[PDB]
Amino acid sequence: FNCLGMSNRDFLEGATWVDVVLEGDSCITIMAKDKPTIDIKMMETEATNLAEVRSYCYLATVSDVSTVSNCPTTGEAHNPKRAEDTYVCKSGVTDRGWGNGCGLFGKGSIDTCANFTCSLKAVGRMIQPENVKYEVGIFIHGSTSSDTHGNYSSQLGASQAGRFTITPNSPAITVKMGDYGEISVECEPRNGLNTEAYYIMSVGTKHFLVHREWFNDLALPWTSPASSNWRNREILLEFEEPHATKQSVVALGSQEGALHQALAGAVPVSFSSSVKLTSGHLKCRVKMEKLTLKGTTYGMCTEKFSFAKNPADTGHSTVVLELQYTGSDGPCKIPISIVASLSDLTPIGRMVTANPYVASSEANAKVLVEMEPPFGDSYIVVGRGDKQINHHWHKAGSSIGKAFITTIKGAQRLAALGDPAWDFGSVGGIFNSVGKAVHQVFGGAFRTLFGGMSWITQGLMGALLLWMGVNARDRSIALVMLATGGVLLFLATSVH
Amino acid sequence: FNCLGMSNRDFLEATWVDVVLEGDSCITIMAKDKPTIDIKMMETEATNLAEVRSYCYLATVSDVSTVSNCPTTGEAHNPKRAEDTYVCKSGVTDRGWGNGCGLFGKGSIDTCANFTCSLKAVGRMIQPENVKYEVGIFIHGSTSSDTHGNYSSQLGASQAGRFTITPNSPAITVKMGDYGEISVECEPRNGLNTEAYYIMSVGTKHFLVHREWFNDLALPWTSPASSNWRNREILLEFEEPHATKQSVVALGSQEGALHQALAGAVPVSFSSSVKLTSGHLKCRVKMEKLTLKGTTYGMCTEKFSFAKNPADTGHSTVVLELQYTGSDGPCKIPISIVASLSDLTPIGRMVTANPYVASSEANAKVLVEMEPPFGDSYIVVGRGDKQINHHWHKAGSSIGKAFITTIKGAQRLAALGDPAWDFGSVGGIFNSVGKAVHQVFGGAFRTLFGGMSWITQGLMGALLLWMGVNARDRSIALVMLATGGVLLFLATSVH
Amino acid sequence: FNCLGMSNRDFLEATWVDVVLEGDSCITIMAKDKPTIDIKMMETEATNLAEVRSYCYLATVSDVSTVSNCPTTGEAHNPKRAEDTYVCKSGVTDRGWGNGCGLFGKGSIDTCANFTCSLKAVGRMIQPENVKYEVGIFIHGSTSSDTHGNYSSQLGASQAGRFTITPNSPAITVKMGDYGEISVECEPRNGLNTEAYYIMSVGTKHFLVHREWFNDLALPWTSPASSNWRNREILLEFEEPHATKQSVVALGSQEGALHQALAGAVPVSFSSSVKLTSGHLKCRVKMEKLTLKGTTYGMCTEKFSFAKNPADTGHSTVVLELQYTGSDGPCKIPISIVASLSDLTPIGRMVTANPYVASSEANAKVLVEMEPPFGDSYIVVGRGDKQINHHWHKAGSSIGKAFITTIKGAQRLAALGDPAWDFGSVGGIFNSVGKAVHQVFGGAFRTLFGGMSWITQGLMGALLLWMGVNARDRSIALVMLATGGVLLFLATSVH
Amino acid sequence: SIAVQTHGESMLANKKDAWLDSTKASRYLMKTENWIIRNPGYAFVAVLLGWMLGSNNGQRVVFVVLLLLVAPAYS
Amino acid sequence: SIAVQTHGESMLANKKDAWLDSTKASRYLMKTENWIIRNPGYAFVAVLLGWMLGSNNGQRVVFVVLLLLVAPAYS
Amino acid sequence: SIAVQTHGESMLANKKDAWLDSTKASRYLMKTENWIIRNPGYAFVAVLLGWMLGSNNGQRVVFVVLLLLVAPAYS
Ligand SMILES: CCCCCCCCCCCCCCCCCC(=O)O[C@@H](COC(=O)CCCCCCCCCCCCCCC)COP(=O)(O)OCC[N+](C)(C)C
Ligand SMILES: CCCCCCCCCCCCCCCCCC(=O)O[C@@H](COC(=O)CCCCCCCCCCCCCCC)COP(=O)(O)OCC[N+](C)(C)C
Ligand SMILES: CCCCCCCCCCCCCCCCCC(=O)O[C@@H](COC(=O)CCCCCCCCCCCCCCC)COP(=O)(O)OCC[N+](C)(C)C
Ligand SMILES: CCCCCCCCCCCCCCCCCC(=O)N[C@@H](COP(=O)(O)OCC[N+](C)(C)C)[C@H](C)O
Ligand SMILES: CCCCCCCCCCCCCCCCCC(=O)N[C@@H](COP(=O)(O)OCC[N+](C)(C)C)[C@H](C)O
Ligand SMILES: CCCCCCCCCCCCCCCCCC(=O)N[C@@H](COP(=O)(O)OCC[N+](C)(C)C)[C@H](C)O
Ligand SMILES: *[C@@H]1O[C@H](CO)[C@@H](O)[C@H](O)[C@H]1NC(C)=O
Ligand SMILES: *[C@@H]1O[C@H](CO)[C@@H](O)[C@H](O)[C@H]1NC(C)=O
Ligand SMILES: *[C@@H]1O[C@H](CO)[C@@H](O)[C@H](O)[C@H]1NC(C)=O
Ligand SMILES: *[C@@H]1O[C@H](CO)[C@@H](O)[C@H](O)[C@H]1NC(C)=O
Ligand SMILES: *[C@@H]1O[C@H](CO)[C@@H](O)[C@H](O)[C@H]1NC(C)=O
Repeated sequence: FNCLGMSNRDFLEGATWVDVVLEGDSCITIMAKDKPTIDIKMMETEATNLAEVRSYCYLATVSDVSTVSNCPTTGEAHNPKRAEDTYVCKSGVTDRGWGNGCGLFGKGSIDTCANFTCSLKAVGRMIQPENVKYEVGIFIHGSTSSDTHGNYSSQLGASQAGRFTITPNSPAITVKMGDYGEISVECEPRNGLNTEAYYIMSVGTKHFLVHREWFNDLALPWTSPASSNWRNREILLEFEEPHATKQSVVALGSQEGALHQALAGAVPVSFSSSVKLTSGHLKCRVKMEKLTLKGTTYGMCTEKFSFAKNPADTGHSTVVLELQYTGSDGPCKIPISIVASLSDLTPIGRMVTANPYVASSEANAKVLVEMEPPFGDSYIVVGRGDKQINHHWHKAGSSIGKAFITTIKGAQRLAALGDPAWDFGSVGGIFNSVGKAVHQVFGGAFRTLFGGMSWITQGLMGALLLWMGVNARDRSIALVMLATGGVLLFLATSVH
Repeated sequence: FNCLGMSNRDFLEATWVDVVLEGDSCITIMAKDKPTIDIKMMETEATNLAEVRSYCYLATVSDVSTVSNCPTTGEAHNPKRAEDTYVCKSGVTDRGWGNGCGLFGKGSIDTCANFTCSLKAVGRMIQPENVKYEVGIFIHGSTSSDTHGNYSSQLGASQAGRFTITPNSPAITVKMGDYGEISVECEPRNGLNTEAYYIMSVGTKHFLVHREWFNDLALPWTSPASSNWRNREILLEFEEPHATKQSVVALGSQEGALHQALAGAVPVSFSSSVKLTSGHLKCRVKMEKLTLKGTTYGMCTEKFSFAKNPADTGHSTVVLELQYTGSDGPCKIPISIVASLSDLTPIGRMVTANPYVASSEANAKVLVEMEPPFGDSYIVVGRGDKQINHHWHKAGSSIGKAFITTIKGAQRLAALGDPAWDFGSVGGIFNSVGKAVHQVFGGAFRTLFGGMSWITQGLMGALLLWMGVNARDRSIALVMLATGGVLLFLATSVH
Repeated sequence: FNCLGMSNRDFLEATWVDVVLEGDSCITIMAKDKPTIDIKMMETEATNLAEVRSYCYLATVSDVSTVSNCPTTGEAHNPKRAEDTYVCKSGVTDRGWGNGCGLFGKGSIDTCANFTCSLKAVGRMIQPENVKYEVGIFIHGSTSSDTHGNYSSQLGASQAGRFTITPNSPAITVKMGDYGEISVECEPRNGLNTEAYYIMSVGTKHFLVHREWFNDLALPWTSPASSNWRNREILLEFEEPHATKQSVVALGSQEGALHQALAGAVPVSFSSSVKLTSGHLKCRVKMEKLTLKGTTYGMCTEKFSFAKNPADTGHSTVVLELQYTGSDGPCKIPISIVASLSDLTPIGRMVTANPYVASSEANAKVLVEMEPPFGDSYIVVGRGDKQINHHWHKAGSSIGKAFITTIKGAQRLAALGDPAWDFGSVGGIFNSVGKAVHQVFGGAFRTLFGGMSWITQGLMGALLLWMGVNARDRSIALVMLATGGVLLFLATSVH
Repeated sequence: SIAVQTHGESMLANKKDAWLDSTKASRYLMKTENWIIRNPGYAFVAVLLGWMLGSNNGQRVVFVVLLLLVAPAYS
Repeated sequence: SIAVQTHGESMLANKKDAWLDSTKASRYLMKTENWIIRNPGYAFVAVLLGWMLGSNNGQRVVFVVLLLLVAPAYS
Repeated sequence: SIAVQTHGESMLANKKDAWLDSTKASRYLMKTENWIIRNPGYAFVAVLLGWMLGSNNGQRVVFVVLLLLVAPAYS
């Protein structure tokens, strides 16, 4: 629900609503002017009523083996066990003569049948769209300590957080956040997990989210959901060198390890009577027109503060600290700011804790304050006069470097989500409305031509496209190949 | 020891002959004035096998532990890292004020899990001096059809010999009664390339695998009687660092994957000694002390009857089993193949050198094999009014015979390599220059196209034909066409 | 805390001034209507150190075992290779019937020796929030000679302040009695780049060392509190094998070689916390609340004498000590520097601004120090019969002094880099844009020649000068000449 | 992965069938043709590309086949 | 077999690691590098065949690379 | 640690002498001494190759110094 000690979160400036794409294990903080800063995150997604679509055998067993033999030129041997369904049969041919049995020399046909039993099977199930169940957490910053910022048994008890379920039946929900008002969100669970290009494959106790084509293409003996007879059983059987009267059959060993190797790249889920996975995305739209500030008329705290917990970098060019307040007065605003220097005390930074305050009247209160300073040397100032306490902070980056980082984050977000990435922080407008519509056609033209391809193959194909485009003429086909080769290399390096 | 009823049978024609006993093949030798010979390698046995390496294809994880660390301490160290049977990995998780750290970022974790191996695939190696070949030798004397394959009786007739060829006994001469002596000298060391093979055991299945393939195999492995495994993380998955406890899961049994990797290996038996019915063995067969009987019994005069009617053997030879009714001692059998019942001159070749009733008992059965010519002939048994005439048609022609023997020669060159020039060889100069050229060409060919499977051989050969046709130098074109033809032959021949 | 007798002193000149408090230097501020200010960084400290890595430089080998395998019977696997405190190596040795083997060739051996670290060098990291700079500030009031340097008197006179500057308290104001308030506001994060250093404790010696050099050391090492060493085979030597027992010897103490590798590392003191005396600190000092002393007393009436003759501080300032015979309470001293005794116009600016006698007791010694102009001058105390004079010659010239100032500024620019532009800075557009253009070409040059040494720098500077003076293009022949000049400057800087 | 690395044709002379000879033709081609059937667009783009960087009909088909074989391998 | 027909990267938008992400770089190239290392002679013939097919240097090196790639994969 | 891994000049603003600053001149050039002294013939041959690898008279000096510095550093 809350994203402070989380590696990857995005920041979104505000005007009455904004649509976001809650990703797997990331979070979003939405800063707006004259609004409480709020964080929203998709904690997990779930399936509940899964129906079997297939089974695959990976440990088969041969029970009894028979060989019907015919003399040379007598025709083809026919084992009567070909009329029974649980028997796998194959026709071979063995040398026959006077020493073997028969009155003619040459290649006599034999028919060998072995009883097929399946010991262990991998079960592939599917998800109906009306059963996906997203868990979503929303939290208002408010006035928290460090031992309650992520508890949610205190955030819920202070009307500052909520976990709620998004279902295709009920794509929208409102949360009462106390004096902050109401926060609403309507999502797109149907446009969430594709749920029509995936199966849930269970191998023993390991459950995976596999593609439908891949699951359909396994070279293993398979069967219908309720059925018992198998097809393509000969994959797990070996008929050795033929013998006139007794040719043996061996079942191959368990393919569970080979299946696990094949599952490389699948997404492990945790099927415990209900599929639970913490990946994918969910596109939502949050309304905060009913979200208001709390305690607009507290006033400033008078007595001195302290750094109860030193300022710490959070990794997103943001700082967090915790102030202990000696004042025994009631709720009051915290006089805290980021300045370029302790002379010329004007604020230069923006604070994401949204007008902090000391929510209690009991003394020795502890308040977590979390703010984003600018690049270079800054001072965190709280208090005034003799009570003013200060802290020197330094931010290492630069604006152009941050622009490059944001550019590559956006490029790989387009890679991750494709078209829904154009709905990340959008406020409408023709620019996004046409960017989505052109990314759709370009993605189709790119996916019919380079889908189902690994990073090495696409990297080499892109390198060849660069070579060709440099040697290309007419300057019109050149740039197309340059763009495609750039994209293929970006994709090939985006995962290493 | 004799080959009647084998689909792989060869025929050979100053006093010794160089043969290559193959795995399931047989050799028939018909000399100028000698009895017909059947020689065959039957079984190869290796007796003392030394373990080299054991691969684990099934592992289990017992006890998983994790130690977390803050970004202010560096990497973590799990105490169980100092225990032999534990596999440990260093992962990285997210840390902040919520977990209990002082700073935000990435903290280090170290996770150790127990590693017990359940099933190991043992590999063993062959010592050349422990290699035994089993060789069967037989002389076409006087046998019935059921006796023709019985060693307990051919030994009593002094018409057969089963002997073991080893490096310490490379040459054996076997008594053959009234036919004389037949000898062989063989080089077992050149037979089975023990320096390039292993005996992998996967449960109750044993194979003969290349050493280079066995060594490169990617599984946890241990030395003989060591019980300390290496590269165990191949059968392990460390997943989803959790900053409290990370789950580690062993992968499934690799036995099915192992059998899929073994696709191409030669299965063998293993009952404290590896048995093998493939491979070859070069021998030199000495007939100088071998001869025909030297006396003739005199024609059998009673009536003959076919106990088993003439049957084709599939090798352009016709076999039948006569039954002699009379009991007038050993006697010579009147039997021949003629062009017509007017000119009774024999025309074919007699595989049974001089058929005769060995015993002096009524209803004695005798198996006779002939080599009739292509076309129409007659099997004539007896003379006068006891004569039996059996019309026999041998389909085919000598041109087709030559073509099929050329194909067999090419296949022997492919499967046997250089010893193919030692087959039916009598030390000719042509064989020596051909063999010497074959080493220098099949070294260069093999060092380049040695690891190629049939499909890539076919593609490479087709490309070479194309390039040689488009080649202009007229000498790079010749050699490129030659190599491309070899590649197409090796690709198509095994299908 | 005090600045006289320093040999590294700087002089500066509308309400604040930006200074860099170099570790072994001092700054004297001489404003218009303000007392003279002595500001210096005395020592940097670090209290909480966390280990990151321990390098072994003295190991011990105790129990050596060698197992051997025949030339083609597998690879030897020592049982103790299961144990973790053992370093194991596999070698090859000559083997034959002379040796226990049955085959002649290269047999295999596995040797394992127990490893034990005796002495380790521990690397700790400094958290930036535990860094504190100790800063001394001093007002040039009335001091004697024995007191000008005694802190327990200047504090007793409300005349000096010695304070701690941390990231949690980057600014502070010092009470200075009748002089008002001096305030300072610093940047305790840019001073010591704790992100690029480690404290290595080898023996009882402690060093401030670079991170990359520490991480490139070739020695056995552990993570903190781990004792699971790695690269243990650096400290061990395996002699020639013997197939039954091999010798393993630990190389001697690497303490000496470690000291040699530390050439250039900065020695520190780490008894219970790290105390550095080098470094730099960037502070703005503001004087708006600093007032000239409110004085109600007049000139001294009795005689003065040189209690200590004028002396030359190495920075073109004189210092002397006067003796007051009178006992008329506090009184201001009529001391001046003039060009000639017939015209007593004061011309040398005073550094001990408004000198005076403090106590009412006679025989008071008063230290007065001054900045006379170049050439000849006279120090005059009193008037008439009570007048005392002292001739003083200041050798040098302003035109020459500009050269020394420029070279000292260049040395500061080399030593400080970018913060050198904040030295003596008061706002400014040229100064800020110079700092900005020094950001670029400061790291642009660094990424090309940061890791070089002085001799490498000099050879590169000479080669760039050669190519530039030959270069046809005037655009490229100026940048290359500039790099050649700066590289030779940085080479000669160490001398 | 062990199953991917396969013991090929044994150098031992053998007038019989090896361990898995029923799959000798399939095992080297099944995944390639399967991937092609799932990715027709790559087949078309590879055919188009082999014409670009060739120099005659002889060596354009070679490029086309080389691309059509190199992509199903290495996925 | 089924190990060669690997699943590949998941279309799902993920930021954890997939099932066997520790082999995302290895498994594709392990067989090829082993085959090249253990058949070093084929490198020469591929080099010469590419240098003879290619009209120009770039075409030559492209031929060589695809030749060095398609042989260890189908063998 | 291996003494060729020399810490070198520190980037810290310092005014004392660092560890073993009496040897700054020696430790970076002492090894080239006691090697040129023991191998004058190499100096002769290096001058000879410098005079023949340099088209320009201003290239010969650079080559000669480069050789006379690079050989002793790697023994
Ligand atoms: C004289 C005028 C010249 C005008 C030149 C204009 C050139 C502009 C071309 C810019 C194109 C850059 C687009 C790059 C975006 C890459 C996004 C990405 O990550 O890749 C996408 C797809 O990327 C694309 O296909 C982007 C479009 C292709 C490039 C378009 C080139 C158009 C060239 C126009 C030339 C005009 C010339 C006019 C001359 C007069 C991934 O696939 P998704 O569909 O998102 O699905 C995600 C799932 N999976 C990871 C499994 C793939
Ligand atoms: C007259 C005009 C002048 C021009 C004359 C040109 C002469 C050209 C002659 C070319 C001869 C090429 C010979 C190639 C021999 C390759 C043999 C080889 O690869 O050996 C294989 C066996 O391969 C063969 O049997 C291939 C035989 C190919 C023979 C090709 C002969 C081509 C003759 C060309 C005639 C030139 C006509 C001249 C007129 C213009 C055995 O391998 P081993 O390593 O010993 O054992 C392992 C066995 N195995 C690989 C099968 C797993
Ligand atoms: C024609 C138009 C007019 C152009 C006017 C150009 C004026 C440029 C004047 C540049 C003077 C630079 C003097 C630098 C003195 C500083 C001391 C020094 O040389 O040492 C520097 C040398 O390093 C530098 O190169 C940075 C100094 C600034 C260099 C700025 C050069 C600008 C040249 C501009 C060229 C003008 C082109 C005009 C085109 C028409 C060390 O600094 P760092 O690298 O930060 O320290 C770390 C290294 N160490 C541990 C050893 C201390
Ligand atoms: C006659 C003259 C003709 C002129 C022709 C003009 C042609 C111009 C073509 C330029 C195309 C460039 C496209 C790529 C730009 C970088 C975008 C990026 O990847 N960066 C995005 C990522 O943002 P997010 O990931 O936060 O949100 C995601 C939502 N979003 C993607 C909608 C913003 C932004 C800047 O940070
Ligand atoms: C104007 C220019 C004129 C140009 C003239 C052109 C002439 C071309 C003639 C080429 C004929 C080559 C035929 C070679 C076939 C080889 C296959 C083979 O080995 N077969 C052998 C018999 O096979 P074996 O089973 O006994 O094997 C063992 C035989 N060995 C020991 C001899 C190897 C014979 C040759 O078929
Ligand atoms: C045909 C027309 C031809 C005309 C061409 C004329 C060209 C002559 C111009 C020469 C100007 C050179 C001045 C710059 C070099 C000296 C740099 C230096 O380091 N020196 C500084 C001493 O500063 P500090 O370190 O004391 O204080 C700190 C102050 N700081 C951080 C700003 C340096 C000053 C400037 O000297
Ligand atoms: C054959 O297998 C079936 C299950 O597949 C089993 O029920 C039956 O008992 C088996 N029959 C024999 C003869 O083993
Ligand atoms: C939250 O705080 C309550 C006390 O109000 C405590 O009982 C609970 O364990 C805390 N939960 C977490 C996750 O810290
Ligand atoms: C071989 O002949 C013996 C002796 O007559 C007979 O007892 C036995 O049954 C035969 N054995 C075989 C192999 O058929
Ligand atoms: C081996 O060394 C370890 C420490 O590394 C020590 O504790 C142990 O006593 C030694 N083993 C022997 C020789 O018993
Ligand atoms: C400083 O002066 C005090 C007077 O209280 C004296 O006792 C002490 O000896 C002096 N200290 C030093 C360091 O000289």
